Amino acid sequence: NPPPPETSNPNKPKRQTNQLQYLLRVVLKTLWKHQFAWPFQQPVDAVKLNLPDYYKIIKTPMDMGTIKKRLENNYYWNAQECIQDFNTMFTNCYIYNKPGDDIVLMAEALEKLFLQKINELPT
Ligand SMILES: Cc1ccc(-n2c(C)nnc2-c2ccc3c(c2)N(C2CC2)[C@H](C)C(=O)N3C)cc1
Repeated sequence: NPPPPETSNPNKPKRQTNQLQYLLRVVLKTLWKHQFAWPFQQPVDAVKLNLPDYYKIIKTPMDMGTIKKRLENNYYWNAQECIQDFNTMFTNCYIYNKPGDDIVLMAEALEKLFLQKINELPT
């Protein structure tokens, strides 16, 4: 297991926009409670999974636990950076696995909900 993505960076400019507040309070916390959220609530544990291949394939890992900590630390400058982290998490899953795999069906259900929730954001 490599070190998880950084969730604090002080040479980084921080913002709390209305959109970022919404991404934490509404978007992430709704996804967090989805029945299929749990594989995505923390980094892939390759050691537990006995998947020495995973981090040899996925070079920019991302998960909702990391995103949640970033949002709580005001890590992001704008909502687009946070949405990009969500999109990296989903894309990683689609890259490493194959269409129709169980974990892909879970990611697809979360992404459907994610896209529903971010279709309209605060002003
Ligand atoms: C369907 C399913 C769902 C979760 C697990 N699992 C258990 C247990 N403990 N940790 C997990 C778990 C958590 C996240 C992922 C995966 C398994 N898969 C595996 C499965 C390919 C790959 C590595 C992937 O891209 N992601 C996002 C194992 C199977």
